Amino acid sequence: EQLKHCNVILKELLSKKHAAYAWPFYKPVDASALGLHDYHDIIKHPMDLSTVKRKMENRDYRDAQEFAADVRLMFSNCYKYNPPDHDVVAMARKLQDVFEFRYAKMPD
Repeated sequence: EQLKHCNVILKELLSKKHAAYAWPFYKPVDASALGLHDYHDIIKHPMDLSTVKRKMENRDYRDAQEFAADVRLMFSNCYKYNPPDHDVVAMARKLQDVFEFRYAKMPD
């Protein structure tokens, strides 16, 4: 089971080592509530960790490829939105490296 393996990676992100970057990307972006019209115009497809959790819980992602694709989109959205130069962007890059390393071992 590949799904099982993916669950292990999620636990680590929420565990502690990678929690620093987990809580920031955990919450979504309520453009409607907050007020970010430009966020919906440029991005149009806001994705957050909170939403990803719901998918795994409902088994929306019956595959690893689907999960990886969702993560890549979230990382690319932040980069497009905000240029590299803040702590936020740097936080994503740090996670990207870790994901890559784990993706190598993913394949069964």
